[PDB]
Amino acid sequence: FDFWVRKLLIDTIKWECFDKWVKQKEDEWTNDLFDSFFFQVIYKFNEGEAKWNELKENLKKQIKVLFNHIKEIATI
Amino acid sequence: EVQLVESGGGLAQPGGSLRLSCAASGFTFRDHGMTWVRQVSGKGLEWLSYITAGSKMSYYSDSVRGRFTISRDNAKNSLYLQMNGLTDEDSAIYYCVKGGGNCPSDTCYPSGYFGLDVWGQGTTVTVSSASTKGPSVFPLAPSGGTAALGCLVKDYFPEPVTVSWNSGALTSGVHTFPAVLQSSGLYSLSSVVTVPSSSLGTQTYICNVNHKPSNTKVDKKVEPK
Amino acid sequence: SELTQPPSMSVSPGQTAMITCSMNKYSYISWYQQRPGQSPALVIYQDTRRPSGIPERFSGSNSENTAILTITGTRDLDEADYFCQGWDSNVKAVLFGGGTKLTVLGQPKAAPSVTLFPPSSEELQANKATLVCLISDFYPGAVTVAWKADSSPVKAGVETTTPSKQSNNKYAASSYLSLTPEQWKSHRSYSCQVTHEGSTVEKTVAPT
Ligand SMILES: [Zn+2]
Ligand SMILES: [Zn+2]
Ligand SMILES: [Zn+2]
Ligand SMILES: [Zn+2]
Ligand SMILES: [Zn+2]
Ligand SMILES: [Zn+2]
Repeated sequence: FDFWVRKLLIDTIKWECFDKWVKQKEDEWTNDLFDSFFFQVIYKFNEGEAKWNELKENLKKQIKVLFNHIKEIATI
Repeated sequence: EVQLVESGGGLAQPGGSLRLSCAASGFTFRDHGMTWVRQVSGKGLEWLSYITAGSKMSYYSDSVRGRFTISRDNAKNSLYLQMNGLTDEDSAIYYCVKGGGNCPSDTCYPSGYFGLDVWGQGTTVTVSSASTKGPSVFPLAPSGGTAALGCLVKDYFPEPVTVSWNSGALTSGVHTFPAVLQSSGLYSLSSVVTVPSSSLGTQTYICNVNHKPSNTKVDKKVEPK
Repeated sequence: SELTQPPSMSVSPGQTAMITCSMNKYSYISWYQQRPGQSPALVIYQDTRRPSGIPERFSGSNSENTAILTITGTRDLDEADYFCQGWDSNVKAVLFGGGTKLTVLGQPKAAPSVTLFPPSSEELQANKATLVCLISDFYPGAVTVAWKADSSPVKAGVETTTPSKQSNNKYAASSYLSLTPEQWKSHRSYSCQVTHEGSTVEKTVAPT
């Protein structure tokens, strides 16, 4: 299960044929947390650290919560 | 608790080679990444290399690329740096440092995200055409109050020497001074301890000197008068 | 790809210190403090977080390509070097800043403790003689040392360290006079004269 959040996080970044991806994971569904995935998500990723920073910025504002960023990703 | 202890420092020749080792203890050596950092005296920090937990990845600074090689053995809680081609710009204190965070599938690197969270006391490396020279240890003897007394550690190379008193059982009032570098190219330091006058006849005062580069270990007794 | 820090910065006690670290492209930034004679210690990581054990005065931030270490209520023990630290993804390499010597103003004058030792007899048996002048616990860290044979200045054979900062923010130094056992025996006394903040402490030894 730790494996699926990782792949959810990797792909949530690669985006930003997509409308299919949200539904699949939306269905598949049915702090220290994010720290644990930092290296795996961004491995060899160009500019990974700034990307991971945007991600944690949005996780900050929306005070399971990674899904709402995907609806906010799909705002544009 | 967590302990990083470096060894293998000492003297080398220009173009020559050295190998430092680090014994780790206090934490799961395999779970975490590892790294070497060096510091010339009175200057900044320079990062050298970093090795993933399963040894499958290695990062280097362009200053030590194809001259230094990092490695580790997880059986013995050990980290290694092989240095070849030593120049005088390589003389410094070398620190063994624990990478912060975790390391899944050899993906960790020394990121500002976790930083480097435990540093060792470090080991001194000196790269010179001069020869190891062991010190002469000389006693400095004292004249209702207290008395100063200590040891002169004279003419040695390279740094460092360490000084203790009564095998470490005496610590109160002890100053061990930074070494002078004389124009001959050798070092001297002194260590003095202030003690009660009424102890001179009945208490023994031994200063334990230790110059690891020349395998000198002197235990010299300071008598009064 | 360089982390740029100011070499030195001063602050009054209890005032707020702000060390800056500017960069070209974003990186996360850790901050290390090095106190005199000691290994670095990690003080801020992940731009804004402090490990357990780091007082809540230390805080960090990173925006618009500048990171800030902020110390509020700076004390005496905050006197240290501070280094920022990031990562360069495009050459895969750690970035360190040059370092910032943080100085805390208004520390009080401390006059030096001066101890003078004569040549040992061990060393005289080996046809050498060294006078050791040890100087500890003085602030600010600038002393002058002069040596006197009887009352004549000695210029050759003198090696003096530069002052060195101890744990308690004060300084230590040492001076050595090298001479032959003949010169030692042939004078009535020798003197170490330490000048600190205008005052001179003299210490004296004699072959007798
Ligand atoms: Zn799927
Ligand atoms: Zn986003
Ligand atoms: Zn651990
Ligand atoms: Zn050179
Ligand atoms: Zn003292
Ligand atoms: Zn004379």
